[PDB]
Amino acid sequence: ERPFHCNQCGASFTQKGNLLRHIKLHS
Amino acid sequence: GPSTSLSCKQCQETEITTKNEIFSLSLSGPMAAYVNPHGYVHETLTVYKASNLNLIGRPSTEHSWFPGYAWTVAQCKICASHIGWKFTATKKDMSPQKFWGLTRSALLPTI
Ligand SMILES: O=C1CC[C@H](N2Cc3cc(-c4cc(CN5CCCC5)c5cc[nH]c5n4)ccc3C2=O)C(=O)N1
Ligand SMILES: [Zn+2]
Ligand SMILES: [Zn+2]
Repeated sequence: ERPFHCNQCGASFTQKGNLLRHIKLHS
Repeated sequence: GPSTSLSCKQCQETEITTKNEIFSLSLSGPMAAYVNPHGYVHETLTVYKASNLNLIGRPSTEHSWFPGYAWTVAQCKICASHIGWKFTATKKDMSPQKFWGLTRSALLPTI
C-alpha cells in the first residue's frame, strides 16, 4: 500500500510522486 | 534541571518537547549518532513524551537502532518537516513502552 520509501527517514508513500516531493523537502 | 522547549527548526511555530523529557535509554548517553541503512547519520535524542507531531506509515523494526522497539516516522504537524521517530516496544517486558527519538538537526535550540 505504501511501497515507496524515503532513504533519509524511512517515510513510506502510496504515490511515488509524493515521495519525490518529500525527498525534495529534506533539502 | 533544564525544562525549556525544543521547537521545530524549519517552521519555528510549534514546540515538540521539553528538555526535562530527555533520558538515556542506553550506554550511549541521551543523544548519539546513528547510521540509517543508506548512510544517513542522525544524531538522535531520546525523550519520553513529544507533542505536535504527526505519524506517517506503520511501525517497523527494520534497522531499528533500539532493539526491541519499532519505529514510526514523525513529522511536524505544521510544516511536515521530518523531526524523528516514535518508538514502540515489541514486547511487554520493556520499559519504557514508548519514547521518541528526535533528530538533532530538526530542533531548536541546537542541543
Ligand atoms: O531506529 C531507526 C529509525 C528509523 C531509521 N530508518 C529506517 C529506514 C528504512 C528505509 C527503507 C525501508 C524500506 C522498506 N523495507 C525494505 C525491505 C523491507 C521493507 C525501503 C525500500 C527501499 N528503500 C527503503 N528504505 C529508509 C530509511 C530509514 C531510516 O532512516 C533507522 O535506520 N533506524
Ligand atoms: Zn524522509
Ligand atoms: Zn515545523
